[PDB]
Amino acid sequence: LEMRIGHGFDVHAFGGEGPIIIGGVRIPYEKGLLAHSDGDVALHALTDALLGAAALGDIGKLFPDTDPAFKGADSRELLREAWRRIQAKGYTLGNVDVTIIAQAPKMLPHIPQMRVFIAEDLGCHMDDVNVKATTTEKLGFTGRGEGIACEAVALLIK
Amino acid sequence: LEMRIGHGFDVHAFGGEGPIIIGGVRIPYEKGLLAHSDGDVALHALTDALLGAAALGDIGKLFPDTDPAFKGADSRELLREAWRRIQAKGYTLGNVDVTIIAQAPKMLPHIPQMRVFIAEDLGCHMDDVNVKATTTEKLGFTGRGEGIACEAVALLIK
Amino acid sequence: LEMRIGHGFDVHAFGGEGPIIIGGVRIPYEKGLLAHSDGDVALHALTDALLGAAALGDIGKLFPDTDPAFKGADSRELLREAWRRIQAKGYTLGNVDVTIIAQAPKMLPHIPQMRVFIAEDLGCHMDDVNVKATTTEKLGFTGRGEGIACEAVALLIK
Ligand SMILES: Nc1ccn([C@H]2O[C@@H](CO)[C@@H](OP(=O)(O)O)[C@H]2O)c(=O)n1
Ligand SMILES: Nc1ccn([C@H]2O[C@@H](CO)[C@@H](OP(=O)(O)O)[C@H]2O)c(=O)n1
Ligand SMILES: Nc1ccn([C@H]2O[C@@H](CO)[C@@H](OP(=O)(O)O)[C@H]2O)c(=O)n1
Ligand SMILES: CC(C)=CCC/C(C)=C/COP(=O)(O)OP(=O)(O)O
Ligand SMILES: [Zn+2]
Ligand SMILES: [Zn+2]
Ligand SMILES: [Zn+2]
Repeated sequence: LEMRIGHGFDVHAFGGEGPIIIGGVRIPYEKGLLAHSDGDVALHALTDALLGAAALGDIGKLFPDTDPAFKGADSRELLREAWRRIQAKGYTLGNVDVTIIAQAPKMLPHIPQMRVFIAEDLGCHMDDVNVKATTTEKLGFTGRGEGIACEAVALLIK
Repeated sequence: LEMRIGHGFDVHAFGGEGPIIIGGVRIPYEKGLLAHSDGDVALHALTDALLGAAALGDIGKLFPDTDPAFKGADSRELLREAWRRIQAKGYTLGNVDVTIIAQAPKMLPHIPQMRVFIAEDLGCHMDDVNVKATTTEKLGFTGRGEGIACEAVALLIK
Repeated sequence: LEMRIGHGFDVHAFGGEGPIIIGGVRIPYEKGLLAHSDGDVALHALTDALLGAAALGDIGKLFPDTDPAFKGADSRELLREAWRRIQAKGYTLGNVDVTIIAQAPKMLPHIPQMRVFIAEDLGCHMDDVNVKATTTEKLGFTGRGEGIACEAVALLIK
């Protein structure tokens, strides 16, 4: 039983009309998120943590914004595809932990649904998916309501 | 032997008269920390990493600022209580690592005491508790002396 | 088989003439990095994650900027020395994951070389070293091109 750790981080700036997509869930908000994809900060960061633990780089090394086969995809498709490739290397899920960093909107009413999505997408028990949120007390780009950041850690078994 | 990873993050803005409480230790400083609790950034982040690894959410899902049974509590009481509940689910401590991010005050004279507190609170060997500090070279809200951030990772055994 | 987790974080401000050193690799850029050492943000953060997992503190607790035996050293020497001391306590490498946070320069052409360096320095398979990069979408000190941050997680075996 060999175990492997992975870390992920992601940021998107606010812009345009709401809602926003975080952890798969459509959340109502005054602004939306500027992004090439659906801008799901929490799922990008989670994917990068998963891929990192499998030493497969990051999303931008598997699915280039520029090209070729994976354009106009929502972050759940990318998560599920990354997870196929991680399973292809003979890994199974240990567990994942996600930390959303945003002044607003309010995340925790939506966390149960984020966990349902992630557990479906990775085909695991909800009990192995943890998601949490925090503000930076009106400090920083995130606290000035300029954008949202997220951190993810993942553990994989072989 | 199943192992589980957890991550935590926390920020508090400076305000009011010093001292500040970081990792349990009262540290002298020109300003204090604005917070509902004692504002112990390092212990919040550690608790969230612990709870996250046990898939129990975060502090704000166990001990709502709003309510009900756990108001006006210092961060060590919250840490110790979270640790009871994590033990209640049959987990024991692997180890924890804490990273304080602050331009000032100077953290490392206080780290040995922070480790004594944390090891007591979690009833473990000092050898499983690591705490470190870093500045952001006068960059960012943290570098402009606006506040303090902290990151924690935790590993739990079952 | 006991396993241990570690986290690291590091920031350096831009200044002076390029190039910059990130993960051992000399990368061309309009500015350089202000630092006492070579300013290799990615290797500092990795070292701190490694040392943290071994409960040995951080670089600034093993190799004080002030003093005594380890001045004017490039970050690879420090990484290799920290790794001797971690091996001295009977640890072997699980794996490491690195996340560079910079608006520019562009990191991923250089990641393969960063992995060659790190794998050499820790005497491990490339397959246990993962490095990735992300921007913060022009947000924050990092997005305003003021500096570069990095995050590292490490896992150690005993
Ligand atoms: N300094 C930097 C900053 C970011 N990047 C990124 O290039 C992108 C790949 O198209 C990005 O992937 P990402 O969109 O964050 O999934 C990261 O690899 C990079 O390569 N160098
Ligand atoms: N966008 C956000 C940002 C922060 N939060 C927080 O609500 C708080 C619960 O009272 C907070 O918990 P915390 O005070 O960080 O322990 C986190 O869950 C949240 O729910 N949504
Ligand atoms: N509030 C803070 C912020 C940073 N520090 C740092 O002191 C330095 C040791 O010379 C630093 O180590 P570093 O240069 O980040 O490897 C960290 O321990 C500290 O001790 N207290
Ligand atoms: C790992 C960390 C620190 C996560 C939190 C992200 C955050 C709030 C950064 C602060 O923004 P900034 O310092 O990059 O920009 P500014 O100087 O405008 O506050
Ligand atoms: Zn993204
Ligand atoms: Zn707090
Ligand atoms: Zn440094």
